[PDB]
Amino acid sequence: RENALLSSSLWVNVALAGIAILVFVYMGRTIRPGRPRLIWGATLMIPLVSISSYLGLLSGLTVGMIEMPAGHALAGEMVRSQWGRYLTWALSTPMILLALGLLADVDLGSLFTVIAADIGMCVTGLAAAMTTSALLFRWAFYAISCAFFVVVLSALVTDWAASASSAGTAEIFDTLRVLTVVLWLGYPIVWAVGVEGLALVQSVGATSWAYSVLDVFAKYVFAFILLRWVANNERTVAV
Amino acid sequence: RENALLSSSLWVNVALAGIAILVFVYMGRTIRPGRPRLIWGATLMIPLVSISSYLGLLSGLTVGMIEMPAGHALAGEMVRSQWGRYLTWALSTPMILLALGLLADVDLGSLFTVIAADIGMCVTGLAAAMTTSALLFRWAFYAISCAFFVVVLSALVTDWAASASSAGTAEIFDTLRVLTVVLWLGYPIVWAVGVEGLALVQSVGATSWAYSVLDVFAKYVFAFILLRWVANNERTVAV
Amino acid sequence: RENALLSSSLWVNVALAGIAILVFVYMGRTIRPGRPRLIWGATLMIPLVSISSYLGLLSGLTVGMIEMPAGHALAGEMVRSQWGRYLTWALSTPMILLALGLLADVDLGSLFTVIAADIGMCVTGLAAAMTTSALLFRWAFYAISCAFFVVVLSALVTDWAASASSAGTAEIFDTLRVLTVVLWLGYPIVWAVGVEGLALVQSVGATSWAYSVLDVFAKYVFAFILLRWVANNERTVAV
Ligand SMILES: *C/C=C(C)/C=C/C=C(C)/C=C/C1=C(C)CCCC1(C)C
Ligand SMILES: *C/C=C(C)/C=C/C=C(C)/C=C/C1=C(C)CCCC1(C)C
Ligand SMILES: *C/C=C(C)/C=C/C=C(C)/C=C/C1=C(C)CCCC1(C)C
Ligand SMILES: CCCCCCCCCCCCCCCC(=O)O
Ligand SMILES: CCCCCCCCCCCCCCCC(=O)O
Ligand SMILES: CCCCCCCCCCCCCCCC(=O)O
Ligand SMILES: [Cl-]
Ligand SMILES: [Cl-]
Ligand SMILES: [Cl-]
Ligand SMILES: [K+]
Ligand SMILES: [K+]
Ligand SMILES: [K+]
Repeated sequence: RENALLSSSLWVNVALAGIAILVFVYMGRTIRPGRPRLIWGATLMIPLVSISSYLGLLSGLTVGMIEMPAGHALAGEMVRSQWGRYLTWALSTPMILLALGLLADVDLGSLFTVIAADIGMCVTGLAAAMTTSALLFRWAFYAISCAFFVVVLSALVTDWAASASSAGTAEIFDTLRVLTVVLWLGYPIVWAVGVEGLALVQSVGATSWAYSVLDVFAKYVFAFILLRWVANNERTVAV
Repeated sequence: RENALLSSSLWVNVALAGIAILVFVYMGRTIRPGRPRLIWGATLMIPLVSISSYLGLLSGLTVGMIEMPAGHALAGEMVRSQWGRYLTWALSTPMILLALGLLADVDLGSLFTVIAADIGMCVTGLAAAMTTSALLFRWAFYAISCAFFVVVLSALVTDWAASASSAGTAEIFDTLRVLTVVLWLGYPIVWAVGVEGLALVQSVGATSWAYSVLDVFAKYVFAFILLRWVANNERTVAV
Repeated sequence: RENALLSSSLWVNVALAGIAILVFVYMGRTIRPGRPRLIWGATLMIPLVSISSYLGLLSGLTVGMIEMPAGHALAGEMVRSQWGRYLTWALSTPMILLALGLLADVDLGSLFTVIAADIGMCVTGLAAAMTTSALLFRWAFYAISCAFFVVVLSALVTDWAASASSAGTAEIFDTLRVLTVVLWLGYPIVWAVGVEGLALVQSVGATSWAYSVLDVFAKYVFAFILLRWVANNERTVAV
């Protein structure tokens, strides 16, 4: 029993994302034209994409019930699948990467390559959750998704940092890269521990809360820190 | 009664888009290599994406019947939903923005950010039309879509214009930006007045004609004006 | 009878793609930071996207049975449709184009325009295979797809080559462009000769083998040649 546990994890972020959007409009309204202003735009779009994700889940548009396959801890049982989360990450995670790439001033060759890997990660993660014929294919898609994640992590952890040191944004970039790497690693852990994976935690409402908490930090806190710094150091960024 | 009213609004643009494509091949065949030639390519792709959209609708591939929720003027009634229009805009509107960004010579940081917002606009607009559980979620998605539209409009209306003045294309860019802003504003008005929204107009054939007319100007006339100017001023653009 | 013929064409490439990935990690581990390293990343992602495609097909996630329309050689018969192939090309073909564009050092204006056309090609090809109301619309989508393909071919065949000569990569680019043009032309031929098109070949297992063979060369051999050359000429590429 937990329709309320599940629904509260969703409404709470519709409220938080909405508040973040207002706060960010306030914070960036006077930012100078150019690169600084572009990052402000990305910072606004991260919570807007997040609200779309939560509305898809609350409305029922992007949620369905799926039956787990033989071998799964819940084999032959119906599980609620919030596939709308996995689908929407294909738009919000590239926006986070866009914000970070604009900040580090990376060449779009690198930005395009990282967003491509990131989309591969999200598409294969969705496939992992939607696959029901055999347990093997669910984990095979999860593994491929991890492989795409490594490509993204390698870029944060290395190439992109090179670009930041040269744009005069190494310090803020180091803070945001570490926060991103740490929080992003939490999504596949939640997936593997919850109903979709090993089912060590069998509550979909609990797992939904785990993702909602990760979102608050990976998206809203992330974006506030980034936007506050850019507003306070706009000459460096336009430069 | 209006299978004919609806079907004619679709075939008419398959014919017009097809004619535009032939005219554009004729107009741009001799354009010099580089930036001018890239814009010619985008100008060809706008009507090609448009024809795909109309074929999805005419074939039935991207059309379904949906039932309106409690509170809607047509609550508990089946309505034809041309969701293929909303879906295909996710590919054609970025092409229009690409053509305008190549023209204004914007940095791809800005172009990527604007196309990202534009895709958010189109995806949330589709969600608005496909949502059926509650009337509230339909309008919530419509509002978020409007928010993404504002980000795109802000770019036309400001940042991009800066880039154009510096590329030597301010005049043609001012003409095309104004035409785009005006015509693009007509799509959410049609959506809100027609069956999907307030249903002040309850004919799906009429609303389909409203969109078809907007397409002729937003896509075909838009592209002809752009292509004619680039063919006539290719030195400025390659420069 | 041929569940085995069909399934072997899929498992064989899961194995080959997996081997390619290991070989490429080995080959590119020491490549210098920058452009060379980005191409290595794309070279890794081509086979990773390919494995996702084959897992979607083997699991049943991206396969369905469709009934052919009046006038088709198999009118009123159920045909297995591997639509997951067509869908996944929307991610793998842009990666191939990305690798080639990084190699030729093209401006992202051109790269974005070519990937846009390429996605149009893949989306309309999928529509061609998924359309079932009338035979006419299947071929109309196939023709539009061909039109988008011409835009991509024009870029390989011309604009991109200009960029390569200027990056010091003309020779390797000429080899890879020719291999790409030739192998890519084989996909629409297979589509038109097999069950989806004219049905001159009515075995879905045979047609699946035709695509699998094209994939080995268009993706794995392609990527090995590209990666071997970049590892051996990294100074030219970083330069
Ligand atoms: C705003 C949301 C964010 C930052 C979401 C990030 C999500 C991921 C990094 C998901 C990663 C996953 C894997 C690496 C394995 C497959 C399971 C996933 C999709 C949860
Ligand atoms: C070629 C077609 C074009 C130019 C289509 C443009 C469509 C829009 C600007 C749609 C905008 C909408 C909103 C801003 C609110 C939600 C309803 C939409 C999707 C119609
Ligand atoms: C890795 C896979 C590759 C390189 C796939 C390439 C696929 C194409 C070039 C498909 C082309 C097609 C057309 C041009 C007409 C419609 C049928 C298609 C989609 C097979
Ligand atoms: C920043 C550029 C990213 C480009 C990403 C291209 C693919 C986007 C796909 C997004 C699917 C999102 C659908 C969301 C539906 C919902 O949120 O309710
Ligand atoms: C210019 C680059 C844009 C990138 C856009 C990425 C997401 C494209 C999604 C397009 C969906 C279109 C499906 C069309 C089907 C039809 O037209 O019948
Ligand atoms: C290199 C950038 C490309 C951008 C492409 C944007 C649109 C990608 C859509 C990919 C759909 C792939 C779904 C795959 C599912 C599967 O493989 O099982
Ligand atoms: Cl999201
Ligand atoms: Cl369109
Ligand atoms: Cl693929
Ligand atoms: K649902
Ligand atoms: K339909
Ligand atoms: K299936």
